[PDB]
Amino acid sequence: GKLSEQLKHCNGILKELLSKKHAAYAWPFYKPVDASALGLHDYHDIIKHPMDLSTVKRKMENRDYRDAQEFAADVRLMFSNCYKYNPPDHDVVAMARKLQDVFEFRYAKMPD
Ligand SMILES: CNC(=O)CN(C[C@@H](C)c1ccccc1)C(=O)c1cc(C)c(=O)n(C)c1
Repeated sequence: GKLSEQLKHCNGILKELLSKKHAAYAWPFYKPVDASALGLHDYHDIIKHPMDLSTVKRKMENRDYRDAQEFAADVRLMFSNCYKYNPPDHDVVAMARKLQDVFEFRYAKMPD
């Protein structure tokens, strides 16, 4: 019940974050940052634990997450990495803030 039900809620949130509804600001978070491709040669010196929605999806599909807290920690790690690496006035930070608003408001509706 509880753990399964809470992970169903997490899976629902994940599907929404990946949905066309949010694509305009979610797209930078779909796949791992390709630091080399973008010439971001300091990315892996600054970000020690990269995270993205494809990694969260793989972990959910593999039943890696044992509870909602573990799932939420990865989603927030993804946003934190964005806030750590990028100047706060960058468009990717505006997109991060918007997708995190979607995440936090629906995560708060967790079944007890
Ligand atoms: C499929 N391609 C992409 O997703 C390209 N981007 C986003 C783009 C707006 C961007 C490029 C270069 C520097 C900053 C932002 C990224 O790979 C990306 C995504 C995040 C969260 C991030 O924090 N960075 C630094 C980079």
